[PDB]
Amino acid sequence: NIGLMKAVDKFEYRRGYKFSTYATWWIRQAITRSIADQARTIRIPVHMIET
DNA sequence: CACAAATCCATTGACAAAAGAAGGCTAAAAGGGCATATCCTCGGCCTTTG
Repeated sequence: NIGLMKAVDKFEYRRGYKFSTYATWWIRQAITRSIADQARTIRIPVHMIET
């Protein structure tokens, strides 16, 4: 929901794409950073988790 | 009980090192942007089909 608020703040309909097609990016990024930041007890940085 | 050598005491100079104290440099950690739209089961639910 936080990520979706962020995407809603950035949506421009001048292009004509669906809102889903844009906001899905910010939503999935928000959720992924959330899991990578606050899911392990010992916090691994995000790039190391990608590795 | 009187005079000179022997030896604990304290500074000087020079200085090697230990301790920081910064400045610089990476790599590491954080942050940001992204523009087609949208699996399997089960079961209701309704179209079509007879």
